[PDB]
Amino acid sequence: VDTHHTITIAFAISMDLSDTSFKDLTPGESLKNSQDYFRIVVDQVSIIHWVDIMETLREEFMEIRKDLLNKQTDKGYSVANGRFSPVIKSNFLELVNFATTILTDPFKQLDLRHTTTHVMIISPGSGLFDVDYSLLRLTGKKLLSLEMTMDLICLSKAPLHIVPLFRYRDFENKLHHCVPLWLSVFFWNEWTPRCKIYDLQMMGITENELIREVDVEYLQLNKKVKSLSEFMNDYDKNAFEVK
Amino acid sequence: GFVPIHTIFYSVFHPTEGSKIKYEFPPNNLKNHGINFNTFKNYIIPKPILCHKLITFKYGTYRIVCYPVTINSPIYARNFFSFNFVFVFPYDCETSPYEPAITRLGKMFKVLEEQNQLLSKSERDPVFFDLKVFSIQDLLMRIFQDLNNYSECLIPIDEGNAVDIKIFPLLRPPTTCVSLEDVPLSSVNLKKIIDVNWDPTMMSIVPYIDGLNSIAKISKLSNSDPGLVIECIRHLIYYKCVTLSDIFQFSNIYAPSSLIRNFLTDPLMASDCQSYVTFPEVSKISNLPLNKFLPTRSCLFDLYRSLSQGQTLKTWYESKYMILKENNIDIRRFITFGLEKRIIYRCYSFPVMIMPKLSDEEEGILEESIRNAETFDKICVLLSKPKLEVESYLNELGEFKVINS
Amino acid sequence: GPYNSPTFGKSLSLKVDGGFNAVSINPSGRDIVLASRQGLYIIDLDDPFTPPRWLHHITPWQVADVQWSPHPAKPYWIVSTSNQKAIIWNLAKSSSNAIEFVLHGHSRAITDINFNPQHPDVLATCSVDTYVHAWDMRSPHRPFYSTSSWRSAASQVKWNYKDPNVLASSHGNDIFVWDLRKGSTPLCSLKGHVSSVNSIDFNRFKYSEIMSSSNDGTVKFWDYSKSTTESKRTVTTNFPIWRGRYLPFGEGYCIMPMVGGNNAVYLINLCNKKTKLQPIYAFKGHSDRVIDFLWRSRHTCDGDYDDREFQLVTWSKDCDLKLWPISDSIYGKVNFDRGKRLEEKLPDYDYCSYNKEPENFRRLRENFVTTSGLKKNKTNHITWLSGIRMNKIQNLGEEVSAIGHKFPKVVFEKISVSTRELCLTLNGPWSEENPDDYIFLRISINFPLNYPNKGDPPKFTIEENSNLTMSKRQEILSNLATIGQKYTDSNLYCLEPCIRFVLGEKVSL
Amino acid sequence: ECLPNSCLLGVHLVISTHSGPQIVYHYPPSNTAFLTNEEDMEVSAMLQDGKISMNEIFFEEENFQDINKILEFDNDFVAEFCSPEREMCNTRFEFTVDNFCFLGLPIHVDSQGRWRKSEREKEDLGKNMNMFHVCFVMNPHLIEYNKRIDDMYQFVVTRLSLLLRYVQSKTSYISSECHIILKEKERVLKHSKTYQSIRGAGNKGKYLYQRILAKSSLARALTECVDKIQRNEIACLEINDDKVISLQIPIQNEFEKMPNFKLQPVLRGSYLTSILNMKFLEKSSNDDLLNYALLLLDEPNNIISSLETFSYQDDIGTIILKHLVRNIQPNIPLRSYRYLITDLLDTNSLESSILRSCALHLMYWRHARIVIPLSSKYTYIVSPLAPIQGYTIDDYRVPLIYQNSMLFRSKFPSLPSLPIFLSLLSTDKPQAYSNIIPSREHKPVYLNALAWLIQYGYVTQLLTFINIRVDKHIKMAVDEDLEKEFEYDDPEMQHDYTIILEPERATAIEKRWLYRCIYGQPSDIQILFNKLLKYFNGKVPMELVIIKEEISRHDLKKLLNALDKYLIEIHHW
Repeated sequence: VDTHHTITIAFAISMDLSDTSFKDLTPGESLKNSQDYFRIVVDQVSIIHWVDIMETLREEFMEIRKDLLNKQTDKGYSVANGRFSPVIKSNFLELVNFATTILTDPFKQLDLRHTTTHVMIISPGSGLFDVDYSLLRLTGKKLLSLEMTMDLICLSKAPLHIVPLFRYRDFENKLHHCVPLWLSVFFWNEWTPRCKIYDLQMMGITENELIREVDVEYLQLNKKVKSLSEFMNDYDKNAFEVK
Repeated sequence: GFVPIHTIFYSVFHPTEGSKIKYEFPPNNLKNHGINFNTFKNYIIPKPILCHKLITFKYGTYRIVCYPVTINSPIYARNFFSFNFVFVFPYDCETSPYEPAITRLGKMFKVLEEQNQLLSKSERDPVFFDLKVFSIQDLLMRIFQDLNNYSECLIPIDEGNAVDIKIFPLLRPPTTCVSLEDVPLSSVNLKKIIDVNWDPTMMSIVPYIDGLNSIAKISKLSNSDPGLVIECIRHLIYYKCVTLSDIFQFSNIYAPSSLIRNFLTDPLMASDCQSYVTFPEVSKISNLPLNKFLPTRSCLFDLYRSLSQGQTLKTWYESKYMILKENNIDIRRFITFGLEKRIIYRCYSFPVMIMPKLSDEEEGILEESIRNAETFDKICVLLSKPKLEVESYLNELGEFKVINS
Repeated sequence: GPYNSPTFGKSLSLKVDGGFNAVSINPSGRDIVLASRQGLYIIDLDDPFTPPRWLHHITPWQVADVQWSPHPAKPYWIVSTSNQKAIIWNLAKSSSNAIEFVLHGHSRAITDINFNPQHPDVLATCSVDTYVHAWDMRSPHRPFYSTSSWRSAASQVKWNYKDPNVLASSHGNDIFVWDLRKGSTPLCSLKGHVSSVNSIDFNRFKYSEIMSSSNDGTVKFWDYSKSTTESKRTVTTNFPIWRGRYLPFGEGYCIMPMVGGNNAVYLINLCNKKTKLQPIYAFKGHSDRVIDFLWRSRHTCDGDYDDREFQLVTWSKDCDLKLWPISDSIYGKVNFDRGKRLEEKLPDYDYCSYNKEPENFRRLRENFVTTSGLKKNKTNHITWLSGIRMNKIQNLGEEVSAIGHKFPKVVFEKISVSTRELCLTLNGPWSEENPDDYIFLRISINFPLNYPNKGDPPKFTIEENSNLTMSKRQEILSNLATIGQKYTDSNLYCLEPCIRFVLGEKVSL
Repeated sequence: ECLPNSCLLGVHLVISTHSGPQIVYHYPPSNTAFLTNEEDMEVSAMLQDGKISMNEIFFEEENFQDINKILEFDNDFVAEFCSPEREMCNTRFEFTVDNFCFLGLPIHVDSQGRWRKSEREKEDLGKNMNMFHVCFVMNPHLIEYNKRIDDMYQFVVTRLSLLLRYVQSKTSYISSECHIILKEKERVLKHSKTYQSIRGAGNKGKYLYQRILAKSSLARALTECVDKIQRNEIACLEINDDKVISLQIPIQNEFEKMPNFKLQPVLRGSYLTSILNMKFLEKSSNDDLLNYALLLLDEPNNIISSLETFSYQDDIGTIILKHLVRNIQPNIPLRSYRYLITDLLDTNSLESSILRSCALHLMYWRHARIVIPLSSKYTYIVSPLAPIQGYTIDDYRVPLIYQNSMLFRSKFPSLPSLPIFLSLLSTDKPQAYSNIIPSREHKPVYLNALAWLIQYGYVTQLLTFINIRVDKHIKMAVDEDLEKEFEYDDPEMQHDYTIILEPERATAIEKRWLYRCIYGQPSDIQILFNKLLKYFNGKVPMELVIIKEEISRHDLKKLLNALDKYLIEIHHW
């Protein structure tokens, strides 16, 4: 199209300091102990140097595990400790409200050759996020007052639920699902599996510990049945009722 | 299983000496095995109608897979640069899992060649260029050896590019004939497989899977639409974890199958059958009268073969009730073990045509179910009523007969 | 003990079909484990004619490496790779439930596994995801040491024989030397190669000597205490080297190629100097490429002298597991001598056979179904016996394979070459009432110690049948005894004419 | 997937003259979107007569593409890359581009002008052509590539291409057919002003293909092959006006293990019987086929009409086969049908071999499934795979039960309808079929009805498998006999039951058990047990035992009733 855009690519990483496994995380609850890093790969640079931009980007992705997973120790060495947070528990609202900082002041220094301030978030999830309630309220109230369009593009397949989906907890600890009206979700690309079961895709659980432990429940008496004919008639009579 | 690669070679279009094998691992493998790069050279470096496509053909006993790439720019001589990373397999295998890896490798190297000319400048020959305006061999060796040994590779080729390949098996898509009257089992423990990335519906379906809950019951219990439950069950079938089964009643027509001899020829089937079908204690259900210490394997085999095509479970249980009381046998577990091992099956009941005032929607879905010859199970599920009420409603609607198939 | 083994010092070639990409040896010297995508095969070396024990684990991806546990108190532990996880098997359990616990580290395929030679309960696994992890078998939940190169997939991890907390890793063309006390910052990164590093090894007696092979035919020897860069020695061959390991005896090293060469292992004496490869002995054979080589040891129990004899076990792509004896000339050309005094007594291992299947409200005792008829006729036994080549007809196993192949209608009930017991069934025209009809028999055969060497024939015992009379039984036994007595005078093998005669096809004299 | 689906899209006839490769005829001119997801005297005469069979959805306006384009490829490029070199000819040409398998067996001339080793433009093209190729375009799914491509090459492409090579070698046919196709294309595009007046590209292509098929003979063969392999039918192709080739892809509609139709779909009405036709074809590469009876899958006149297309002229095969079809019944063994061979031609006799070949031919080409010789004394149940639900055989608007009931009333209007008939056989316990027949005046017609049911897969046969059991008394008795050569209580509810799985494959003590089981019965029971002990393994049906060993059914009843407490009955199909 022969455009003259001005790109600014920036990573945004959340590290989970706690040692608890990801399977033991309640849905709708944000990570308690977490650290937020930001790494700006390229500043305001026009797309005509795009090859160089992409070169930089590739290097900055291949040297992002060493910069974070290794930590400096005062004893005299490094420690390979630390784990990236998953997308569901990631700091998506913190990314959004970190992006809404270059446009906060209306009387900023003027870009005399560019006009719009479009923002794209590239996520490896499927539009499912766990957020805090107050942060969501503040994020919505801020985004309803500044000139930004946020196009979240997901690199995974479109899920069965509606996107974008935010799961949160109220003050009485009840799960609530909301779809924000300030985010536009795009997906980057018989039968296609739209649900993610990671442990069964990569065979991460072996044969002997994958066996079933809870079988069919034993039959029970109702304390009002006298004969086996009565029990059979009662089971056929209540075979289709839902409690 | 995954087929090992036989020969991997990198082919390039030289503007003077033509298409040729620039590099090849193992060395002198094609000439030793009889493969000649003068018969299929027009498919490896094709005219730009077959380019950017996954050309897979057969040469003798070797299946050859390739993704030829042609780049059009005035920088290269003759306005084109053509290459191909060609993999050779034995014919008698399945080259399905390696095809996306070859396609993605070709696409990645095309992107790199368009970006910074990583493959054109590696030849160290200015004849490839207009002239008016990293080792490939080691990479091929690493790809060949790592894909033969580990089925994975993380081979670095530059400061920011790496050949990153994992080979996944191909799985059959699941059935589409899953309905509301089919109960799901679970051959795997679904509690320990749940992680943070699951679908929200598939989290809720998991607690209500115990071999006795119907899909409509799961949908109403977990507050879910039946369609998404159907899709989630299909996804679980896709990974070979969940297998469907029938709703257990006391009016069913269970019958022996052709695999009842597996209860004798399998050394580990009857021993688990003794422990499975027994109540943990002396249950009270084994003490109710008909009207008012583990079981022997011969007893269980005699009880399996006592079923017949027309003897409902009520009649069989009231015809054999001293045996199921002295031996302390749970009849539902007794039936479910036979259905799980495919030694007995269910003869479905079909109401083919020849009370409280139900509403208009119920009578509409009743007529729609009767017109489609649906079973008693689906009508009972949809109307949320047992078999007797459905039979009375149908007899009020018209004369009909029951087929036990 | 080890000294009554009939397969030590004699060249024997197995045939294990199934595509096995990993082999390991019991330090006791009796069992060999082979890893495939379907699980593990365990093979007794002393009695190769027994079918291998199969432990089931189906994975789509190819297994990388398998390692026996060198802890002498736990000789039933085998560590095998299953893509991203490691399985510690237990041979004392059942064949279908042999998995004890699984190391669930890493995120991608495990590449190599090594045991610490000083602390035999400490493990190191290097994986494709750049991670080298150290595990403890006492608490196998998490790794107690994690390190990475952050650039390239690992290829091997090895421990230092002298320093218990020094381990080397190979990543691409660069080898790092990690120390457990420091962690994540190497002691030294040896950078002198051009192509990728395939194997890494440590000198058994030297403290800081490291050998690496490479794809460009460069075997480089470092003494990293002097200088990290360069190399103490460089040897150039005409082929890429896949596995290069130090000799356990004397001063020398054995290398083998992935492609090229003659698909043979070359043994080179060791008694900045770029030179060419000058092997002493090459293990010629193995028409396809060699997957791995292992060393089988044999020494006295309580002796204080170094009188151990060494054998080589090569597993190759042609589905052949060959045993190479080592002659005394190799013991002389390499600087190996029987030490008069040993500083430390060699470890002693239990010489058990982990091949036979272990024996494993209240149920009532009954016989639900007869074992006969439920049996599977052993047609895999004949195929296994066809693939064993000790040193026309050579031994009892080849004879059993030949009689199995020549007569597909003779069902074998029990085959035991080691105990010389052969129970086989056939249908024969041996009815006094109707000669045309066939009678089912269950003939059992006992062979002596020296079966074809002397005039002693087999002792045939036929189970009683109501269809078989005493006169017919006496006639059959007398004729079989006559055939065995006459046919062992020429020291030939009398099991083809005996079974042919009992089948009634012809008569031999 | 047991559901039949020959994933075919089209055929090309690519010849290689010395002037370059070219495409002579490709039948479906539709685009990728539809496929993946004296002027008219002879033409109208052949169309009304039925010699021009050609589909019409391929020539609709929304489903038409130009003749010069095949699946976004030009004819010149397709003719180029479907024409291999000499080293890649005379063998398989499995070529895949992107979800498109170009499959065929190219036939190339040797070093000499020989095609095989033991108007003047027509002879010029015959002497100038060096290769011809019949290329089928397939789109199988990625999980079923190695099955669909292999069966298509094994059953359709190989035989067709070999017959084409033979007919080209003897009397040049592909040369002549290609020449007349090209001449008719030239006469239609540049002449025959009726073509110009036709409005619409699709109708123009339909007229061109109609004229080509009216003039050519190979074009009709390729069109019929594409149209009938797609329909999963037997394609009979006329070649050289003297030979016929019958091509089919086999349909798996026979099952024994009751496949899980909830997960892996099965053709509705599949014959779920332990007696399978395929076990005789595989043994054609014990049990004799003459013992069984053939059940026709259609009316005999329709079978004769279909058998009139298997031979251009009436040879001896279609005389014997036609006379056998006209005089067959599914209630008599085939051994009794030797006389039909005996009168029509002048143990191990050639009549039995001819009858075996005819039965194999009938049961291979979807005409007559072989079954047990149906009688009124057998037990018949409703198969679980009964064609009840579904609007067609492979649906997965009236269900199959009511359609087949309409056919049943039309064919049998003097007896109760199909729902009543099936409910009388399924609701009660499975007993003999004769308990439904009210009178001997209705015995034959109901037998026909029974055959109809087994023709449609509604009703299968419940066979009996006898297993042998030994209690503790026989064990103590043989222990006492072995002595001739707790203890305080006697619980009568416990028996140490042992099932002899293989009576023939038994040891000495187990044979002692089985022989002590009969110690006390008369001579007839002893002879019947000693002749039928080896068949009590739970896998041999007793009906086949009765047929093979020539024993009475009442004798089997006596043997089963006498040994009541040691014989296990297993009743399944």
